[PDB]
Amino acid sequence: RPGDIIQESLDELNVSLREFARAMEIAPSTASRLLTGKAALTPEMAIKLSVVIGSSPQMWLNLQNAWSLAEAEKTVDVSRLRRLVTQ
Ligand SMILES: [Mg+2]
Repeated sequence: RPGDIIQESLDELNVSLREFARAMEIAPSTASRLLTGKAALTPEMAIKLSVVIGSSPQMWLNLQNAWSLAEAEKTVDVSRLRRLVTQ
């Protein structure tokens, strides 16, 4: 999903993929992988997005985490895990 928000921000600016990659100082293919979600949004990328597009690094990272946590939540055996008690 983070890639969707990035592309939506770019559409509003009328900025193309190549112009985005150029400003981000990344290769075109890396930019595409980021926008399509084929490449996770790392801390360095979060920092770059904050400067180049806007908002804070955490905002971008949280979009990533929200998507990752949403996916992993149903794959974890939370049903059998228990809260630790004071020993
Ligand atoms: Mg690159």
